[PDB]
Amino acid sequence: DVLMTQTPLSLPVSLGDQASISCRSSQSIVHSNGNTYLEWYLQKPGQSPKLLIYKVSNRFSGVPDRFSGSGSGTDFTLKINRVEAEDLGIYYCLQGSHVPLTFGAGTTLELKRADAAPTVSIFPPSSEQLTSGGASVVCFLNNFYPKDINVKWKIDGSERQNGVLNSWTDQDSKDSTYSMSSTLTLTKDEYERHNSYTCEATHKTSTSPIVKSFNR
Amino acid sequence: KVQLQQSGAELVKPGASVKLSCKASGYTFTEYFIHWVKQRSGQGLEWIGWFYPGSGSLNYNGKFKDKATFTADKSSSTVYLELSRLTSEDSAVYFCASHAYDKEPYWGQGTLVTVSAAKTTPPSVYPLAPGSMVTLGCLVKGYFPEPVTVTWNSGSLSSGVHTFPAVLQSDLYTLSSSVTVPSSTWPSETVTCNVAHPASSTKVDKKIVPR
Ligand SMILES: CCCCC[C@H](O)/C=C/[C@@H]1[C@@H](C/C=C\CCCC(=O)O)[C@H](Cl)C[C@H]1O
Repeated sequence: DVLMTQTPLSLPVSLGDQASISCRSSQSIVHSNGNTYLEWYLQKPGQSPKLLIYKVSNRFSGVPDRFSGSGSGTDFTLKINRVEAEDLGIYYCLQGSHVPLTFGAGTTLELKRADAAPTVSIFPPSSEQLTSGGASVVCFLNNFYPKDINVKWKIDGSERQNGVLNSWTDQDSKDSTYSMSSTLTLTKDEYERHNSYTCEATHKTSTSPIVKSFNR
Repeated sequence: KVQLQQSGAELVKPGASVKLSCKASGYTFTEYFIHWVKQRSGQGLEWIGWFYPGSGSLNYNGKFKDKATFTADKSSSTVYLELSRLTSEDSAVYFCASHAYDKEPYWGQGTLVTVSAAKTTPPSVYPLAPGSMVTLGCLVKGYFPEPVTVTWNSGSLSSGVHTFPAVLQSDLYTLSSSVTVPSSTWPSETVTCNVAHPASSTKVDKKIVPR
């Protein structure tokens, strides 16, 4: 199959910036009929992808003229002349010249802001959940930037992997940060047989993790 | 105007099949291609195949040959995607797209497919109280289906709130919501999470009290 390689994976931009993003195909995508079916899409959360550019360089009807596409052969580029807030989202390229049709993996345009360490908070199981026989330990890693982050759970000094579920917010509309929630679920029995519970946040803003803990 | 109307969200039992529809208008039905595209939550776009109602011609991405079947009903300008023997990996949004040969495509709004054996179940809501600012939370566990609506203090507390996307575990959804307030406001004032679940027609409150 034709491999579509998009770069960069993510692009932080400020409003008014020039943006340029690239799509390279693993082989030529000139169709036998002479056309190059290369398209660019912008997708926002919860919406269908919206067509921006078709046949390499043609703007789809209604698309702002700040968007432009170019390229030839295996080498394609989408440019935005002065980014606006509605341009933030994920951009995909698509080749329609050789079946199976194939998409790039996406380039995320996100809003740039100052790097920020997460605010980390840990919560032991509620007595209500315990009475019901369950035990969830919740860790919030809030308002950090950039979006990449890692969480590690420790029970009595030992790393725990099973029973951990994570969830991430989209970039915050007001402060441009990201947040993450991590939940460690246990049976009530196992939870009462240990003492210290620890969630560790590793983020680029520091060399050492931010560590939060409690004891039963 | 070219328009594609896709069928509503589907809740599908594991192992069962489901048939999604895309109903077209605004053009000569037999002269446009229909494509289907899959998108798993938080992931990229995958092409499933193309179908040309005007001849019955089709092509599947080999990755989907044992999973997807295209058919059409010309008498209603509808094309169908049937997905067989659903697994967790089949949970996704499915888009249809239509175009004439050498012309730009029009996309439908997508159909969400969720695989679970669960029946309608209201959430259990648990307070998250800590062991200049303070962070509180609510854990919303074991409900089906999506969505729930979480508010704090009946909506009067909206800033500093993060409600996280739900995750499906053992066929039921769990999510958490955090709120951050000045320490001068809690516990001296009431902070309550409210959780509405339309499918079960329930709404419950949980006041956050110190441990
Ligand atoms: C989600 C995909 C949307 C469509 C992508 C692109 O716009 C379509 C490209 C088409 C190309 C690929 C699509 C279908 C193959 C049909 C071959 C046939 O006519 O037998 C054909 Cl060759 C012409 C061109 O219009």
